[PDB]
Amino acid sequence: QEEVIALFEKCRNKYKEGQKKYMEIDEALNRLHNSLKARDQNYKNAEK
Amino acid sequence: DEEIVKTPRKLVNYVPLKIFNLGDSFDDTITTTVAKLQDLKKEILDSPRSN
Repeated sequence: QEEVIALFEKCRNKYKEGQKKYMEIDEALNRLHNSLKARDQNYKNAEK
Repeated sequence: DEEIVKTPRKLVNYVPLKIFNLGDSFDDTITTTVAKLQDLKKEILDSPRSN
């Protein structure tokens, strides 16, 4: 039972760190998407 | 019985001892850590999981 409860502790820690990474990557991806759209519009205007 | 009469004894000869009275076997500290882990995992169960 001690091994299994320690297994759950490490499982929950890995779960929380995975969600932290997932939020970080999703936030970065959304910011990059919006920035890319803005940069595309800016480049099209400048080229024209 | 022993020898011919009762064995000599000191006038007080208390010697309380009796540190343990039966039981023994399973230790209490290991299961104390077990119970602490039990309440800790219950507190974790209170915290949200999944979703």
